Amino acid sequence: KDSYVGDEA
Amino acid sequence: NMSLQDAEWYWGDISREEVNEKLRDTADGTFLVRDASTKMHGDYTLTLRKGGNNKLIKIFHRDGKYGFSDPLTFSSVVELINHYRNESLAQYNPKLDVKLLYPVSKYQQD
Repeated sequence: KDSYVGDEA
Repeated sequence: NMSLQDAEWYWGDISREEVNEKLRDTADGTFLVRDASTKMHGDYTLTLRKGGNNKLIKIFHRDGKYGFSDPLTFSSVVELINHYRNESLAQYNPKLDVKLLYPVSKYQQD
């Protein structure tokens, strides 16, 4: 899977 | 006078599907950078392999600096990448404890 990673939990 | 265009790991305007062709089946810490899906602000997108998946990390570009989150501290994309070769992305998100270990080079082997 391609997933953006955010900066919050 | 380093140019982003000469970076092994900078693949320009390729798509996420094209990135997946290059990152599928690779080890944790394999990575490359492409232009973001939209041109707004001239952002980039780092793609980093972790756990058999591709993790996309926006490289924000504002006021001539670059970074994954505010404050933007890097003067170029190359400087940013070089930092995270040595420091884990746990600095960006504590749950993303992976370094930029294996650049996927766009150059032929020659």
